[PDB]
Amino acid sequence: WLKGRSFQYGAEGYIKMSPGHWYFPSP
Amino acid sequence: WLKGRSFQYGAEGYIKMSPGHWYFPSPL
Amino acid sequence: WLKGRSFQYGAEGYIKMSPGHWYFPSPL
Amino acid sequence: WLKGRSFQYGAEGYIKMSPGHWYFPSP
Amino acid sequence: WLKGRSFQYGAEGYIKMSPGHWYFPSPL
Amino acid sequence: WLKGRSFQYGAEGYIKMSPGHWYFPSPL
Amino acid sequence: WLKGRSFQYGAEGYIKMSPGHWYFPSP
Amino acid sequence: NDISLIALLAFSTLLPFIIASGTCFVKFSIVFVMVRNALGLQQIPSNMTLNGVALLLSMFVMWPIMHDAYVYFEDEDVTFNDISSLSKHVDEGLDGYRDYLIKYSDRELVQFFENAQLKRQYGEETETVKRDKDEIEKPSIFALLPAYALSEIKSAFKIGFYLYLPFVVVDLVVSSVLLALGMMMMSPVTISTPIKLVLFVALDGWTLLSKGLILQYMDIA
Amino acid sequence: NDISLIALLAFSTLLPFIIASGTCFVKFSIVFVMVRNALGLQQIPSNMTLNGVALLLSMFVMWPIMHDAYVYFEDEDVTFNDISSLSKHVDEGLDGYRDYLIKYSDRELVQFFENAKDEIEKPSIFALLPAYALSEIKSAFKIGFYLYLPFVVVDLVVSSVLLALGMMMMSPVTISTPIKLVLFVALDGWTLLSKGLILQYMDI
Amino acid sequence: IGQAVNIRSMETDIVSLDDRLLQAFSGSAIATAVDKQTITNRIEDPNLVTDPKELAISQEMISDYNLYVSMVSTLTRKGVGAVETLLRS
Amino acid sequence: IGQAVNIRSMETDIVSLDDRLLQAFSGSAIATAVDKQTITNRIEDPNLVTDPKELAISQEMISDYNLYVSMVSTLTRKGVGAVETLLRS
Amino acid sequence: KIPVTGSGFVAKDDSLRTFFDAMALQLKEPVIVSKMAARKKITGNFEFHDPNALLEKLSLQLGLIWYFDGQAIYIYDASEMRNAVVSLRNVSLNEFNNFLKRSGLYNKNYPLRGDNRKGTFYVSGPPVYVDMVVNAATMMDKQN
Amino acid sequence: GSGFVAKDDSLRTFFDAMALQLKEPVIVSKMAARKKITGNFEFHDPNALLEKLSLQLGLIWYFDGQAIYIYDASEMRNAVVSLRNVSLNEFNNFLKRSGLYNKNYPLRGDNRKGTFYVSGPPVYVDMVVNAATMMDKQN
Amino acid sequence: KIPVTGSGFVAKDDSLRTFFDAMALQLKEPVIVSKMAARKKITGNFEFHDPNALLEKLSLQLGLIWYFDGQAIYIYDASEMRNAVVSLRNVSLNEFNNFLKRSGLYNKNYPLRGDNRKGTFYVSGPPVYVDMVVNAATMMDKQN
Repeated sequence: WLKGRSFQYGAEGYIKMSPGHWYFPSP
Repeated sequence: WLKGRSFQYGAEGYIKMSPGHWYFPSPL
Repeated sequence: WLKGRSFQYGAEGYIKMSPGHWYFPSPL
Repeated sequence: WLKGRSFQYGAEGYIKMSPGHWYFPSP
Repeated sequence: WLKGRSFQYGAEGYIKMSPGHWYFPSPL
Repeated sequence: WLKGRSFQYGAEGYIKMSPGHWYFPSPL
Repeated sequence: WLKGRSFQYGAEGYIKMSPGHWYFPSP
Repeated sequence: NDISLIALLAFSTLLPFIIASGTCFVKFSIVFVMVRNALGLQQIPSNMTLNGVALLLSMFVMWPIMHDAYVYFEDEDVTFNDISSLSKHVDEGLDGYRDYLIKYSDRELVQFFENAQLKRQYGEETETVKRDKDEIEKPSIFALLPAYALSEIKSAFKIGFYLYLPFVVVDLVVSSVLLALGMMMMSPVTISTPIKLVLFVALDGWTLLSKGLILQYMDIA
Repeated sequence: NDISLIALLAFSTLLPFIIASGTCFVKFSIVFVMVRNALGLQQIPSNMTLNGVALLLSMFVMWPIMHDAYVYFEDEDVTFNDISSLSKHVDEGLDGYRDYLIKYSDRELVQFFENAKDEIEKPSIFALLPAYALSEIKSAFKIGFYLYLPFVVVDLVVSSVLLALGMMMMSPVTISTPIKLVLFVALDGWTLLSKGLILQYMDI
Repeated sequence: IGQAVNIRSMETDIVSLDDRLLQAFSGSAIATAVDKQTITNRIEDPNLVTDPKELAISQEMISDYNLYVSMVSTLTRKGVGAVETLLRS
Repeated sequence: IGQAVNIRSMETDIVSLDDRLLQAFSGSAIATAVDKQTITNRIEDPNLVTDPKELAISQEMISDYNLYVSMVSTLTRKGVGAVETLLRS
Repeated sequence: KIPVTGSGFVAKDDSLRTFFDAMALQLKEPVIVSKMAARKKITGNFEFHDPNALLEKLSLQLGLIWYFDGQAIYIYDASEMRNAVVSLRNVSLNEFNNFLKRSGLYNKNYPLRGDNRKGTFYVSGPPVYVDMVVNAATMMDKQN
Repeated sequence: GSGFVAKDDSLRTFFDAMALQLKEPVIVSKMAARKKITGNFEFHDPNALLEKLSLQLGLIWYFDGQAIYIYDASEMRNAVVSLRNVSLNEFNNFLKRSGLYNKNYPLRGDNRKGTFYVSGPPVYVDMVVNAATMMDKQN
Repeated sequence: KIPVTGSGFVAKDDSLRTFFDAMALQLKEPVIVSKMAARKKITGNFEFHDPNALLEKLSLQLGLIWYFDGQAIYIYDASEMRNAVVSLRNVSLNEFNNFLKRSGLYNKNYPLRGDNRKGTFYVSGPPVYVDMVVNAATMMDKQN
């Protein structure tokens, strides 16, 4: 999923699928 | 272009990350 | 290495991809 | 008669055959 | 898409309706 | 199930068929 | 390099590659 | 302070002739008359509306340039205390329009007008300026927009030749298949006009040429 | 109220360009000329009396959009204490025009103009008015090819029956133009294309 | 004497065009509507009309309303005439 | 000197736009006829024009009568001017 | 002809105006829904056993505000809530708040926020509530 | 348990589903309704989830007793206002006695003086400005 | 599906608006970045564990100015720094610096340059700091 995407890893992790799109993955 | 090693940058300089599975695809 | 790019070498480094683009790999 | 129609059943019953059309059936 | 069962909804949650012959044509 | 529709599950459920459309089946 | 260019030699040498371009070599 | 309003209203009155010459409306208007002429249609599509559709794209591109003028000139500290700094302020206000003229005008056609204006100014003894001025020196605002408007007429006719080509390839083969028969006394443009209209509506040249012109000034994402 | 007197005048002085570019008058005024060029006529009937009936025909299906903005803007709640709530109120008035434009414009082209779903927010009014006019000129060209097509056949068949005889040096425009318009009056094509042109936007 | 000012202007990049003009229109309509009341209730209040200290202010605000709306009238007239000269051809 | 008002504004269906315009014309010609005969009966009664309080009232009815018919005149003028440019094309 | 054994309303792609008119008999008052709040749609099998408790739950799930002024039930959507702050010269808040209770307009869900003996107070709610509160508080100081 | 499964929702329909677990309606602005969210959320501590999401997406919010207004971060405005005959302390007592005191965006200024600095949501500052300038004219 | 178990933000060509809101939870205030400073881009692996020194280092390496007013963190570029000279008639500079110290709007990075007990001084900084200090020093003279 994270080929060209920017994302934050750690406790509060998410993946920005777009400049205006957030994806919160369930553990 | 960094053959194997990888760093992260915050507030003091550079930190040597642990060896892991995922690598950063490098733009040049 | 860093073929047509300007950089700021030594212990806190960054490559300038464009005039308005900063990239922060390993300390160059 | 009622396929895509909205209607009220019970004591006071009617069938809305359109957004502006009421059908009061005879008992 | 509901396979046989049907409920009605008002003011307290859902109520299991009595089994009859009429079924709701499902938009899905 | 509920192919691409967003829904709010548990004991008081509704499916959003569209940004301006609510559907109230059995509690998903 | 210094065929059609104007430059200053001596202690602090530089080559004006253009009316709006300076080149500072490291000896 | 009061005559700053005179300078504003005098700028206001000369506005649409600046839109007639200075902006890129001259690229859209010419190529839109050319796509009317190449199809053979004379009156339709009623060019009073074709001015409007060509104007709205040019305003749609010109809006970020003209918008910075309002925020720069509605500043409460326009009024300076020196006569040369106040004349400096209108130059650095006009620089965002002026480098736009620099980017889209021709090199040598701009370069010809300074040499032509200087020998009028002083005389023949003024030595000519070459290309090498470009790195430091800026031309005047009244020596740019002639060479700008000629360069944009060159680019609009450059576009207008290309889509004129796929219609005359049709108009020669129809005039040849009619002479393959013995139908010499026949007007071929009345048979050529349907298949000229199909080659533009099946190709849909409006909705890709319109994107092409906005791509010639701005980019997407 | 005094600033609204400007915008009320500013619509009125700009009306013959918005009606020139933002309605179906361009499609009616374009098909009514190529039917003359299809028949091989030049100045008959005019450019004036064809624009007049095209204006009234476009004024039928366009009047209820213009009519609702009156009755919506006559209401007493134009006094608002907030700047942005009045900006919302004038945004809520133009939705009769926006829903008219999105129906006949292309979503990809207006997405292109938007870059330089639609239920939560409507796209801006300047982002789609050329996309509407550029869609109407294309659709009027496409429908213009169709009714052009049967008169080519009468133009060809009499030129072939004259070439079937030896008379090859004979101008067929003096013979086809009689046969051209009887095809248009035995069809009674005038009273029916205005029908389906009205039915293309307004339902029965 | 009570005053208030807001300092930071809202500013961003909208590729949308009409809503900036809607904010310009509402910002002018409200500022011309609040002052027609402020001059009218200054004139119907019979205490303010008698004081020569308050009268010097009262002549000012009728000129500030006068020059403002006349400026927008002449700018728009040249604006709608400029588009007229290109489209009428 | 003892007045009356009517409260019913009836509605008849229009059968066309032509049927709409006949009501809008007849509804406006009555108001412009009545207000001018109101200001004449205000003037021709000479005891109304000698009192200070009724004079600003007649000033208001004057300025409304001028602004009403001037606003319908310029609007109908620009309306038929909008017709002429489209018919010229 | 109409076979369902219960007593309730079946809605198939309604438009929130024909829906609330079906509840306008079990509620004893007519319901008035605005224009922007009539573009949403509802479908499903409903049952109005008690409407004043059903309307509170649907007004929180759909996102809506409503108000009952003794004769009708106005319904707006949540993006139309207007707010305003207004001051009073010679009537206090405790005297103005008894006018609402004695009239029958004191809404306990949208109360009046402010200091107990002052001129200023902060009101917010539906537009039929705001243009009633601002006018009925302004027309009590011109009298005094 | 309850919860919401958002799939490319438009951030107005996401906070409308939380308007039942929160007991008040939520009014999201126009510029703040362009971002999008997707994922599985569980509403069991909403006031702790609203602040954590409002700091990661970038938003400001203000609950005044009747609704929860939600803007984004680029719309925060500010002002400075001078009072002639009332001080800051009893105006803060007006906000504490009324219920409009917001501890995230307090008033910056000297404690018994005329000038102070306000910053917050646009529905907050137009109330504090209009309530402050309507107490000097009453006093 | 997410990589190595440390803490950090991976930036693959962001545009300084989606980057600082990721730092907007470690900073406990929202961050407002201007339009001229939102055209630059950044790429790399970053790690926030004390952000007030990281913002100080990146504001010098990229070229930026910033101001924390107690409720938000405004960020401008260096070409937006404005300055002004204002003269105080009826109050001094030390009695204005006590207002800035007691109000918590005092900033040691951009102090006030001037004589210690006079009326004229010199301010410079971000436009939200200059538009606050000019209007807050003019509105105190009309009080005195």
